[PDB]
Amino acid sequence: GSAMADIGSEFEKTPSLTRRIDDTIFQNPMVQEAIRMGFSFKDIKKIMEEKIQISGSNYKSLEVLVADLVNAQKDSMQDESSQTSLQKEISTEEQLRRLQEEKL
Repeated sequence: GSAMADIGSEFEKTPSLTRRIDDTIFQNPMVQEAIRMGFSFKDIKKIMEEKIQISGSNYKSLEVLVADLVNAQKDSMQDESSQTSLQKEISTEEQLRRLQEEKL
């Protein structure tokens, strides 16, 4: 029995962060309504891709979606040891170095 909320106090940092969006955001408009209530984009794409992968299809209604969201972020477990840190996007942020005249 704990006395203080050690499982989540600020929730500022995340278990993953990637520069690519998910194609499930565009195909299923219930996603944008979930973020509009105050949820994170990463959480909605994650619960969608996992639900479709395991069950075979998207959520029925926002009622089921938001219930499973609060449940998953409160109390869930996952295993992501062997992750592929790879992408097809260009590093256009590196190209700004051509403008910076002040460099060693």
